[PDB]
Amino acid sequence: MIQRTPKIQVYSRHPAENGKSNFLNCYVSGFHPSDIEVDLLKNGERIEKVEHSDLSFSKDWSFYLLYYTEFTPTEKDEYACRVNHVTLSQPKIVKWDRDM
Amino acid sequence: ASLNLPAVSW
Amino acid sequence: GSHSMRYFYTAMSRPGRGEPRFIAVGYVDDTQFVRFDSDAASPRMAPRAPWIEQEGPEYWDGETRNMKASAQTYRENLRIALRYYNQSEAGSHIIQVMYGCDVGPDGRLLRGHNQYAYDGKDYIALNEDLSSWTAADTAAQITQRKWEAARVAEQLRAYLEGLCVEWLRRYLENGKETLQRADPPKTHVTHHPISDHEATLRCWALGFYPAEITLTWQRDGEDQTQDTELVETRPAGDRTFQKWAAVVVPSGEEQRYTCHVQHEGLPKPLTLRWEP
Repeated sequence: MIQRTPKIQVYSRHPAENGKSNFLNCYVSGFHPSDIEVDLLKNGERIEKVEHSDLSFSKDWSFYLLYYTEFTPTEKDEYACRVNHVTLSQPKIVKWDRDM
Repeated sequence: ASLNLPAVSW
Repeated sequence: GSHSMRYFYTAMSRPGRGEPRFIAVGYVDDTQFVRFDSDAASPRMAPRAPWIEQEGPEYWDGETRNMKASAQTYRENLRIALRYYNQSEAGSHIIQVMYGCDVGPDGRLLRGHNQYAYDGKDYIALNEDLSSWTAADTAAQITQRKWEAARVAEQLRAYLEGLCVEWLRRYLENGKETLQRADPPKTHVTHHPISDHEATLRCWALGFYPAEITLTWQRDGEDQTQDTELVETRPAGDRTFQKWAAVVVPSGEEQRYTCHVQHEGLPKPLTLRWEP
């Protein structure tokens, strides 16, 4: 069957300011079929109770979802998104980079 | 409001 | 400006793990306003925007009944598609449906839409005339013949020209504070050296609604399409969207580059440069 691997972007809702509460977002898009596993990570560990948008799709039929959680960034803490999909042999980890 | 299309199958 | 309403259905089989999941979402422009999920503890059409909440119980009960009926129909369509493609009962498959209407500033119909996919590929589509079909393959031609015999296109046309436009107009009025407000992008350019020889210029657009936007880099007034990295427009989670465009430039040539931003919320396009 023809399958499509996810694009992944990790970013904040607002420009990051250390000590200021924000939302961390992992946007997955362009994938098919729709089953996908997405975790948000803080210092390598899974954040609990992450929420996500309702499944929808683009004009080319590929799916997209936004995973998000409230967070307060600091200098020390590292954040990332970890994604698995049938098209991926291993999970893909994308690090949060404030300038991206 | 959504489309109501009764008794239409592929 | 112009506006659209869309409903999107996804039906996903999962042999050995119960009946197929059916998820429906509705949008006006880039604002989701309803959802239904057959896997919810208590499936119902549920609000996802403030301005739909005022619809009464008859609305919500009618939408829920329609979604439950659609879920049953699409479970059957998944079984039919297996037959049409000579496929085994062991695999998981997906049907997707889209439909809706586009209206202009006057609220008049510009065009209607109704398309179907199987396993992420076009299956059948209603033509712009709202009266004939285009089938992608010999399986979909079987559906086409059935739908021609049953005059299904006439029912789609009646909805798309009638209730679809009338409900869209109502939603646009009830939600006018947000649906009829464009939020312009907040823009800036960043500069990051890559080496002694080159640097990245990144042009940012944040906080904009609706999602449609054009960000372009020019060098000496010429678009740099092939040398620009453009990320997909992405949701911020507060209704607004974000996008950036980047170019790698020779050190010392930064002022030859200009970023151009077009968005419905801007009375005139913006031109930006790196401000060191």
